[PDB]
Amino acid sequence: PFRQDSILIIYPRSQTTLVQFGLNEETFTVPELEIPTQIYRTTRQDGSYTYHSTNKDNKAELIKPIQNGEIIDISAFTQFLRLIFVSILSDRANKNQDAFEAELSNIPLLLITHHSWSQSDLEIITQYVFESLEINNLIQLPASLAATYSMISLQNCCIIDVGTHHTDIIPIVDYAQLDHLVSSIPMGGQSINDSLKKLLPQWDDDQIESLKKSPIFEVLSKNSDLEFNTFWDEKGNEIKVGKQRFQGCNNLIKNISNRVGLTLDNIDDINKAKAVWENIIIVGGTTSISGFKEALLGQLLKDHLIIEPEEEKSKREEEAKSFVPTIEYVQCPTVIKLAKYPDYFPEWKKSGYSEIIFLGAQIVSKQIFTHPKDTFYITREKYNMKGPAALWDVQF
Amino acid sequence: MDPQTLITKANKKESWRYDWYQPSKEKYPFRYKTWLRNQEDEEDILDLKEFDRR
Amino acid sequence: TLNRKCVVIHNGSHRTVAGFSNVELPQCIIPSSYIKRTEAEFIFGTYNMIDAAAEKRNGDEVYTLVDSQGLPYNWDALEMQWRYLYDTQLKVSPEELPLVITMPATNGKPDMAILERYYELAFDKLNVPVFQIVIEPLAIALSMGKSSAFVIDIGASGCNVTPIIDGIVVKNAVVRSKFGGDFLDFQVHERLAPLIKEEQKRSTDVWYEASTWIQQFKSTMLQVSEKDLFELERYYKEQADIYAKQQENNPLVQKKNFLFKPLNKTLTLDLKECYQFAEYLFKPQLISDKFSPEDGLGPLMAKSVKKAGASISPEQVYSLLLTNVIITGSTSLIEGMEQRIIKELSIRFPQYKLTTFANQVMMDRKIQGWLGALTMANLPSWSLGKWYSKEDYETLKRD
Amino acid sequence: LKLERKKTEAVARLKSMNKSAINQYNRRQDKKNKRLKFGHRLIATHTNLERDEQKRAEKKAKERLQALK
Repeated sequence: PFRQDSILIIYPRSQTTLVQFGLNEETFTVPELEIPTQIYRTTRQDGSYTYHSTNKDNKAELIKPIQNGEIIDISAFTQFLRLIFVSILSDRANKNQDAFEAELSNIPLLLITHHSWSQSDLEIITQYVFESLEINNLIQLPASLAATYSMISLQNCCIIDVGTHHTDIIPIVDYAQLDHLVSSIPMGGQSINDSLKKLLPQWDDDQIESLKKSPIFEVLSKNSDLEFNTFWDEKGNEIKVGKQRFQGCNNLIKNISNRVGLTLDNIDDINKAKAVWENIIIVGGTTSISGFKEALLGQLLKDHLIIEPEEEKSKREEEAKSFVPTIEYVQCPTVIKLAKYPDYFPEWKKSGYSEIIFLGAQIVSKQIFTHPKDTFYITREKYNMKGPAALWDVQF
Repeated sequence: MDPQTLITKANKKESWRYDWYQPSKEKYPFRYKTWLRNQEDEEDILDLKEFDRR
Repeated sequence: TLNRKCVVIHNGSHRTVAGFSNVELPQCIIPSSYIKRTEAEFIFGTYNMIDAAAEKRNGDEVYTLVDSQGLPYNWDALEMQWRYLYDTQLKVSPEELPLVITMPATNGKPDMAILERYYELAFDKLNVPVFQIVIEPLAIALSMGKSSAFVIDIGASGCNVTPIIDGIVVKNAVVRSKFGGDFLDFQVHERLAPLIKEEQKRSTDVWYEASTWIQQFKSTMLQVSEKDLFELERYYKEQADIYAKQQENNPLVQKKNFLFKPLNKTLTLDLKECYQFAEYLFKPQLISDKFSPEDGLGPLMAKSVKKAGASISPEQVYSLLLTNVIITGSTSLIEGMEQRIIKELSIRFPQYKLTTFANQVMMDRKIQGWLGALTMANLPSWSLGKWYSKEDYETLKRD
Repeated sequence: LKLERKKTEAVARLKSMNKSAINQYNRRQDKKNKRLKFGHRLIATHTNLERDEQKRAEKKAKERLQALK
């Protein structure tokens, strides 16, 4: 144990699910498999359910198991995992045919979880992985920790994970996710869309979405020099736009910031707190919008930095006209910083770090699965003894 | 091949249920759900490549 | 160990802590209060309330769940809170798992009436399978490897002093001070009032301020002086005169700076004014002429030990208690507090050697009550605690 | 008799609770340590990944800068 060919990482999210089977060994590659997170559920007279990849003869209903990051249908969710897992087996079993003795003989699974999943959901998933998929080794890695492990392993930090309809804020102290501080706001990328609809009434949804995803949309805090600029439709249609391309991100940025502030203010050990504020981690699709992260930082500074009020400072400098020492405050944060990205994953640098949580998982899985110690995953041994409850003896 | 048999041929053994349990000292008056071990007696495929990015 | 997983709930008078027995920290710490927003409607949770509070909307009002006894007094609201916890935080039917909850040490009287209201809530309403009630000072002490201890809990409602001898709680020596965290909030506010402009029904703003800047101020400005402050002052003065006179630095003149956010304004206190707030906990005769020095924490601790010596030698109980002093509670984390509680105890009992114990980890004392209940829930035998079942209720219901 | 019983019973209740409490506390500390230890190792793993990349990139640039195309 274990073959690197064999490591399987799954990262399921509301819209899609990133998947990878086998680690490259030279450098880590950005996940190439992206499967939409949904399954079809046919209902068979007599009550029971059947699950397929396609609307079978238009008889099945379309189930989207994960919504706003939460599992809303645990049965369709487990069926969706099986569907992924089986597909991978078939694919490899064709290509190579001796696969069941090699690449498919011992498949350890790392499943990236979301803060919102029940213990009940996590146990059921564990049961499913050991009983239905007949897999033997499982790590359930929280998304937040994947984040901090990718980010050159930070003991103290805050994860701001911007989704489409919600943003999660998750403080990490001493490599532990602080559950009672964790929260999400019902606000994300779509907010930008919505802000823009108000500013550009005569546009439609696809036009607005296209602007957001275009080279000329940025958050300010040379394109910025031009009054108007140009970009091209999804359907090739050229669209011109004024100052609106520097708008629409503000309401979201303010909401996130207000939340970050209330959160970090409830970290009880001020020495931990100082560290967290100095390692803000921002992740998610939205964050790839040029200027966004820096704009968000800018706002956290504007709202939360402990520093002398400018008027007060200006008086003191007039007074000294007749050198001014710095006023020291008892509060934190006096320093706010974004955590430093690792620049030595070439493939990741190339594609941006909106999905860096996955790199977290590539690193953890290699660590854990290419070393003897079985301290951080459930094994068959353990499953046989405690069952799904085995899960809680290997939490991080 | 049959998905179920693919699952069966890879990765090579108990089963648990989540059910009512009534502890004893004989038996306490109360119940509670837990993961109990069971006694002796107790669809499709998708094509990657569509989902591969290109 | 046992094949079970419990829900552990602690309803303090200020904070409520909830989570499962299988992990080291609680899933949630939320306020033991709620907003009633008006068709009525009930808001629970730290961010939900702070958001709603900042909205500053009429008709919004904050109400509490736990009286100053540390006991629930609004049981319709308590159910809504429990529902909220089980639905949105633990996310599990209350019917599945055993429940472990806390009560504060009492003199014994309110006990039966409470137990009944809990039956009604746990059974009639929620359908909980079975529950245990642990006594907070007792569990905290056990969680700390101690069977006998003098447990000094400084929370929001005041100080709660509880001698515990060989696993048993001495009820007649149970003592609850009236001055603690919430009191400190009032004083910080009244004193800073003129620098921040400011100088029930207006509960919403009182609450929001207590939960925001006032909380930060307490954690960063206040300190407890090691020795009676009036004496410290006379001394520091008497010394300062000599340094001055001698040639031809008084520590109380150090300044401390707090950025007050709502007005982007610096508030500066000298160290004396920082020491002053907690002095009230020790010498409450310094606010009103209506408080005797005996309502102060020092006399109170002493009173409770002496009432322990009356069991049912004294200079033995005295010796037991004083070699197992436990200092606990959110407010006990204010810098200088342990040392003053110790100095205050040591001088009322000079013949004896005091040894005190305290969780030094910031988080863990704030929730040490919940931590205590947690370590009860992980006890290896069902026989270690009284576990009330639906039965017990049935049988009490008879005549 | 019914006393010698009750007493030893009581003494053992306390003795065993104290035991569980001490064991639980040591388990906290252990989990906390194994956690901090895993974190602090990944930092080292990162450092090695970084050194390896640097060597790789350096060998690449070195050939690139002294050869066409």
